[PDB]
Amino acid sequence: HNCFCIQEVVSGLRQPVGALHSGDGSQRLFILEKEGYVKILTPEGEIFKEPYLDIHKLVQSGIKGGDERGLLSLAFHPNYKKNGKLYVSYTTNRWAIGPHDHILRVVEYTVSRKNPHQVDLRTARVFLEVAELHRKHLGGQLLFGPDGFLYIILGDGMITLDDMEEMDGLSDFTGSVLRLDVDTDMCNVPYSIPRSNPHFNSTPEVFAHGLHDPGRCAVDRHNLTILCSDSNGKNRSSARILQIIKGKDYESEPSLLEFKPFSNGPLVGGFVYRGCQSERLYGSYVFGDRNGNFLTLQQSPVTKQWQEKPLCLGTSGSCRGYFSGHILGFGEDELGEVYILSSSKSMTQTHNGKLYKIVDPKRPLMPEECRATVQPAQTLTSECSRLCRNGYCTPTGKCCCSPGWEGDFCRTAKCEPACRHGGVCVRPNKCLCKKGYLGPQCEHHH
Ligand SMILES: [Zn+2]
Repeated sequence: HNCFCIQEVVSGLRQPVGALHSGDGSQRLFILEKEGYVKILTPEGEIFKEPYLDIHKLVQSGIKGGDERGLLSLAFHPNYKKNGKLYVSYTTNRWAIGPHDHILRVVEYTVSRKNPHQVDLRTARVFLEVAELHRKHLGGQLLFGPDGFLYIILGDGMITLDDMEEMDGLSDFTGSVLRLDVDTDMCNVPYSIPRSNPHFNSTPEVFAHGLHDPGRCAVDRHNLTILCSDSNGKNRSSARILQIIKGKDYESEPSLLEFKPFSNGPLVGGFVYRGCQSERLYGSYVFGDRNGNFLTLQQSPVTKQWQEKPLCLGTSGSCRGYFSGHILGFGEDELGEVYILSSSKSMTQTHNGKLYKIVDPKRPLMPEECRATVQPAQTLTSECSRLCRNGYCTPTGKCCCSPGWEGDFCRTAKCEPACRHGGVCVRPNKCLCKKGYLGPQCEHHH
């Protein structure tokens, strides 16, 4: 037979959202939970008791179901092994600059210099705040293409022309793919915009628009290709594709080409398999729906049209043709193997979300070629991590100072009118005076 195969990896999770890897050599797997947790799965199969990221108080994670309001996406820096930088997109509640139900946030975190299995929450750097009016069509998928730019895939938000021209506390960002350069040396702006962006100068972060209700978009690293499903509310069910070509400066927007290859209604999303266990699946675009029907989008090299071809599941040994509940998201190994994350109203009430791995029974679990050696995660050691006083330290390694600090790593304090009579500037605008010199700058004696 030619079916694939699913295997239970982990259970007892709370509403899983997705899972990814650190890219750091430790084959850690970080799994997202909707209430606002990122847990670590060890390559040997242990869930660490302490979460990697516990941010549940900051995130307004909606109850309902169909309610989309939780933690949305995580992305690791291509040089996290050096700089230890995360990017999280989540939904939060105090905004007073316009109308909202909530605001979709994009924040940068950094691992604890002391614990490689936990980030310290004090490192939060808000990158983007996107005012949202509705509790659907949110999106928020984060990803790094090659050349190292960060992509954010924001949905419709169900944002309509009425509310756009009604109030101004509304964002330009919804329904768009945004591409950013996090590798800034600037300290005035949290992120730089690459010169190869369309609207790089225009009187900007928007790389493409048109998106409505996208699932998890498939990402081909090969130039980059991102391919999205889209629900469009109750209006068909289409695929939209973005390709960037090979090193080209944009001044007008690339087309977000639409086509309609789907038939089995709404889809959760897809992935590009670049794993190792399955030879045949290599380089395939896979999309699954809520109930676990899988497809393949394949492109004719001749008549560049897209075609869907069903994939079957089937049991072979304890690796089974089915899984429990409904698919909520997808996952990937550092080795590139792919997972589905499931739950149900029955297994939500009990905290029983599952991680399931997809398997090719036609191949061995460890083909000779797929052998890799685990490189256990280490504590940050980079220059900026150890020296940069307080105030954020950018992914490039440049150390940005908080008000009233100066120097390469912000070690020297600033005294606006300088200290006198041999005083020492200890904190910003604080002088440590020698005995018998009083006042804010030690300017007095008698
Ligand atoms: Zn106005």
